[PDB]
Amino acid sequence: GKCRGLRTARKLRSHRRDQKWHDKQYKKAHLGTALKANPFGGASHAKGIVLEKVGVEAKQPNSAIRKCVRVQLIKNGKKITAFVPNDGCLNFIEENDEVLVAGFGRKGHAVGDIPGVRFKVVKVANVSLLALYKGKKERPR
Amino acid sequence: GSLARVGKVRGQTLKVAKQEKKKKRTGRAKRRMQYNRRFVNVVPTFGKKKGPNANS
Amino acid sequence: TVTIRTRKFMTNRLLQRKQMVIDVLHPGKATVPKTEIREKLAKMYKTTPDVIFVFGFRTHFGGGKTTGFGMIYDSLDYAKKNEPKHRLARHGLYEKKKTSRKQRKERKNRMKKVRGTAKANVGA
Amino acid sequence: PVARSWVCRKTYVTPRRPFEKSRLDQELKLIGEYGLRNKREVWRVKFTLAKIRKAARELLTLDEKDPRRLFEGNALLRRLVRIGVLDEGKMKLDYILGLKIEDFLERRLQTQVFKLGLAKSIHHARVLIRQRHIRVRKQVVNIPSFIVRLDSQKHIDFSLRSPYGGGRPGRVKRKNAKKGQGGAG
RNA sequence: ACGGGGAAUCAGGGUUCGAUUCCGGAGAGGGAGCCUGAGAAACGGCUACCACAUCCAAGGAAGGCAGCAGGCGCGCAAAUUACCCACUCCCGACCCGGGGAGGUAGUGACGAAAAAUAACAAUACAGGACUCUUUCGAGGCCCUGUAAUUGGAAUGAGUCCACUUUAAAUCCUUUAACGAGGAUCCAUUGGAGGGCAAGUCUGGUGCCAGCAGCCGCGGUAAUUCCAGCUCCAAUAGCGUAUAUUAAAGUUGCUGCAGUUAAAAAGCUCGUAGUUGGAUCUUGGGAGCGGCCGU
Repeated sequence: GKCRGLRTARKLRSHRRDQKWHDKQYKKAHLGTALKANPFGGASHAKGIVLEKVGVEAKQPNSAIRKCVRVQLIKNGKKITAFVPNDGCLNFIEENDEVLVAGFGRKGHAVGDIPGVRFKVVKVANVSLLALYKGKKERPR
Repeated sequence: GSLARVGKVRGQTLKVAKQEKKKKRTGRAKRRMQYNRRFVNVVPTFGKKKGPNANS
Repeated sequence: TVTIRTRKFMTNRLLQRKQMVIDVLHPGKATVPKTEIREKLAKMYKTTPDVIFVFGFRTHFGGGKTTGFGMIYDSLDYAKKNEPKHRLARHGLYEKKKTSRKQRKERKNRMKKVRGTAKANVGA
Repeated sequence: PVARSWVCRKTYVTPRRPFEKSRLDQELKLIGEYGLRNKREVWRVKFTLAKIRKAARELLTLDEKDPRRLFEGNALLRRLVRIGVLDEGKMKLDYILGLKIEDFLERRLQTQVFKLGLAKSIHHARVLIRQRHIRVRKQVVNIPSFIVRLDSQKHIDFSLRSPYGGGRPGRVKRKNAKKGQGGAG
């Protein structure tokens, strides 16, 4: 505190109330700009219909194809690149199918060697991608 | 890019059948030898603190 | 073997009832049912086994003890006055009606169609 | 608007660092040396002291010979004397923190089968208590986490429906009537 | 953004949260007007207009679940069209009356508390405080063992007559007879380079498929992939994703920073705001405490 005075609570609080917006985490959680631009819109998960598949190339020194999925959601009608999490599980996903899509961890950020792909697939039409990969449930059709 | 060789290495691991198992002791029954083996079964020998699975 | 000491005895005269917290001791057997206990204050406090309403045997962790309760009334002329109608069907001389709430709460209210006295052209 | 409780708390601390070798060393010694069921059983033993500590740290820091200090400071010196750890005449509000983790299992019924010399080993202070073959004053106890006070230690004895107390022989001696008295008639 | 009582986290300060059972207010699709009554601007009253919508014999009627179930739509997201006047206490003329209020059972891994899946005796086989002998080996009061040894013992899963329990019972419980040697009464969920507890094991892949929060790993020796094994962590739980708190002394009141890492207005003037020099009753008078405290 640059000012310490005994009657300076209406400058300590008002200055803190101003400089807290320069905190990039605070301003993100308290504006109506970040909250709306989130493809999910303040959701932990979202169902979406697969309308094409994209073999996204790995970002830097690792040369590999990160076989991802273009997904349009139900609640928004906005489009999302969705990473198919476990090994070669794109052959459990077919075009015009409802997939449950989550974030990955870094909270609306591109994680690892997938450039600009912010989301992952969890389920494919009320059978989990784990049970499909582990071999515990059959494809629901 | 190439959505053709998807799950290429999954299929071509020769399916070695899972060797059958006597179930591990559960609850407290796990934690009896786990007391004995760590502390009091062995004598502190010469050298570094070795690993449990350290198969050198 | 039901060694009963009638503990915490108190006479209420504005309900005319002799009440007590019977501390029960009966170790080894199952729970003491309501078939035998009214016959003990027929041989302890020497009143009728007919006007007394004995209940509330509360087991502790082990099951070799309860702590009981009963209320002596003056007569069978007082056996259905300071006693609600739930406990009076529990010794034979009273029975509740059978007509369920999905009839009764509807039977009085199905009659709500046509006006006045003679509403009984709907339900019997 | 229902007459339901909803009043429930946790019993064990959520350990801040997950893979301290020191935690996997020190708090695994609290299994075989004292016979416990899993790591959750080890973790609540501190939390009971964490309850004791949190106020006891502050029940010294009150005003000198203040009746709010001298009652509540002595309200815990009516408490922590009674469980039977600190001395009868040499009780003291300052020695309350001078008190470690197993001081509970020095007094608590989870160990008390082994303590007096009425067990076989350390693990034997679970399996008899798992089958409620003991009591505390004509009152059977199946839960080994009973807080035995100073007073009722000699009253730690056996049930009457117990083949390892003052009772009747049980089921497999009656199921040996299929093997032993099945071949004998 | 219903507010508060509160909640989560918490050295100390703080920070987020409170639609949710208690209290106060507000609303009954949207507004608006009113009758009645002590008390509604009431919608389990009415009258309209605006939207929605079931009859119609096509003239004309009837309607409000943000009461309880149950649909439909919505979504990541949330149960059965169970069971009553018994606590309460209120209403009624009033001890006799009546109340999906209050209130009991289902679906319930939202969660929280307890809690099984071997503790004991001795043959397997190794140790050491120990006697002996250089090591040997025997000897063994005090235990540490655990290996596809023998086992005995039990309370409690599953299946259960009944009652204490109940506005009817069911469930622990109180408890009978019946019900455990891979005690099939069978534990999975994740990682196994580093952070970070735990394999430089073997095949297969060969910058492919993938793993990986971050750092990174794979270029035909992969401790990271895809698998087998053994191990490690937690354990009836655990992995994951999002908001949020601590860590964050990376919002700094306590407690940051501004020569060069981000940063001092180019520079003074200046009004509120903020902060503002020293200075105004001093010592002894009067008893005791074990010169001087009170």
